[PDB]
Amino acid sequence: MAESQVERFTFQAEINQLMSLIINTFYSNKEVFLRELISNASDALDKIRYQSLTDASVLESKTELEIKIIPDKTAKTLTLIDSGIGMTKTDMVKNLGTIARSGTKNFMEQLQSGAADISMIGQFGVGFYSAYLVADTVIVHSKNNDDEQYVWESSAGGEFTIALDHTEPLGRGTKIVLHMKEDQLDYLDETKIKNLVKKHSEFIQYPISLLTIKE
Ligand SMILES: Nc1ncnc2c1ncn2[C@@H]1O[C@H](COP(=O)(O)OP(=O)(O)O)[C@@H](O)[C@H]1O
Ligand SMILES: [Mg+2]
Repeated sequence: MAESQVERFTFQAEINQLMSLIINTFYSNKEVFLRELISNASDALDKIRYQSLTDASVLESKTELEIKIIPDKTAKTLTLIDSGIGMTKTDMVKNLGTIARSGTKNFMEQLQSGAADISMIGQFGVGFYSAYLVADTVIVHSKNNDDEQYVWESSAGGEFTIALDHTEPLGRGTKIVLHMKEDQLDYLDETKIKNLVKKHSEFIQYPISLLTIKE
């Protein structure tokens, strides 16, 4: 018998509204989700890299600074792994849903007005939630040097959970798993995802490994 303590949290009200808007509205082009995933990974990698300039020991948990992308058609998942800074449990609580972001309301208003489209979500400090354009459930595993490995999970509906993660140790960094919506499984096609990764990684200064899994 396995035992696990799970803590349940409620999304900040405006973040809840945004997630509802992202999930319950048709958007023609949803490619932004991948740009946001890679962007976040690159930012996380920059953070640990600059920390290592002033403190070399911070890299001992995992020497390589890299991104891995794994489309898994059988599992119906897209996974992105980075060896960036990672998030502590409290980092996840704060950054992944409970704290208000000042861009949230203004983004929603601009979406409704036509002043902004969904592709601009990253400019408003809420890029993470673009994952729900293509995924029903998002799982975020993370390991920061300061904490144990934790896993954040949400299928929206106003709540998320966080628990200690006893799955494969990351060493350091973040593994985000998108459980893809049936109508968005095209994003797992080998050539399509290859192309999109190349397109959305032109300025990314870390190696990217694209691993196509077949069963
Ligand atoms: N791969 C990751 N590694 C570390 N932290 C992350 C990662 N992805 C997201 N985060 C955290 O979640 C926050 C929200 O990301 P996002 O909504 O894209 O806003 P922004 O990138 O503008 O900060 C980030 O600022 C970061 O603190
Ligand atoms: Mg971001």
